[PDB]
Amino acid sequence: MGQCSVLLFPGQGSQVVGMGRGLLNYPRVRELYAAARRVLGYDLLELSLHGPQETLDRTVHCQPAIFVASLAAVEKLHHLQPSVIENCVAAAGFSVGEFAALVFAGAMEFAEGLYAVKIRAEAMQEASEAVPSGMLSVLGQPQSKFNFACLEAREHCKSLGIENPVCEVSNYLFPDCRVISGHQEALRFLQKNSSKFHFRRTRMLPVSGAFHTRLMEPAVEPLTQALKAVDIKKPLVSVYSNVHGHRYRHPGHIHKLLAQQLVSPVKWEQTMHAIYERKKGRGFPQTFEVGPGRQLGAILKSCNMQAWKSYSAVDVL
Repeated sequence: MGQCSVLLFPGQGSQVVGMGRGLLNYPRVRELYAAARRVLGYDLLELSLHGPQETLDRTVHCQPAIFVASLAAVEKLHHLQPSVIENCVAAAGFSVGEFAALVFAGAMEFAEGLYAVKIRAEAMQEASEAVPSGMLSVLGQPQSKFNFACLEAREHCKSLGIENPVCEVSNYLFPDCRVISGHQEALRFLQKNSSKFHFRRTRMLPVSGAFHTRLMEPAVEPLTQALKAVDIKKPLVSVYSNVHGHRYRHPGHIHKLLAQQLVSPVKWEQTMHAIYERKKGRGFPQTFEVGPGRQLGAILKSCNMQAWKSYSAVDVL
């Protein structure tokens, strides 16, 4: 009998050349990609299916590519397991994934959401060009001194002549695992001094800029203006925001939260903690990752092994 479901929507990082191929045969998918091509001015499907790889990975292209593939993945799931969509009690999206989750939930229309994503993506790209910045994934432990580490890294950057250096947590992924983002020199400093701050392991991410930090401030006004053209409605299923790991409430607040999301850390670990709380004696929901990759499943496993037992991904390849 019916189990409640949670849908998780991936973000930048999850795209891959070939994404979409395993969706095209499902009703309504080709129509989504046609509608995307209208909003975007270029053939998103073609870039998704065939590349070039480095082009698809550019923040300007991977953000809409992932948005459309995720919503297409919803169509596939609805076709194959309609009860999963009917029984959805919560949705959450990682960074750009928030837009697909809000569209899924009926808060925005597809073309509205896609326009906002296009502007978000263009603006983040332009912001990334202003100064060399990046994102470093860090595995720590209870004793990791994340804040002391960021402060030392900013202090280091000042010694190098960088004004108001940025080095701050930009994503909370899972216990003791964070992405730290900011000026490129701060991140280099962190990699070199990793064991000083009791970091277990670090990896530079293949992205153009320090997303989810104040270095994205130039993108806020363009995104804000884009969202002004959108009529955001109350989500019809609970949608948990990256900004605080709580559910969106008054829809009149959503546009402000999406603009704040751009420059604020992605509270994903917090969101996994919130979503997977169950009432007394109640069951575990089934989780579906609706979009490219299984990266959100890997993170879920690190946050909540028991919830992960009922995780599946919709294959987009």
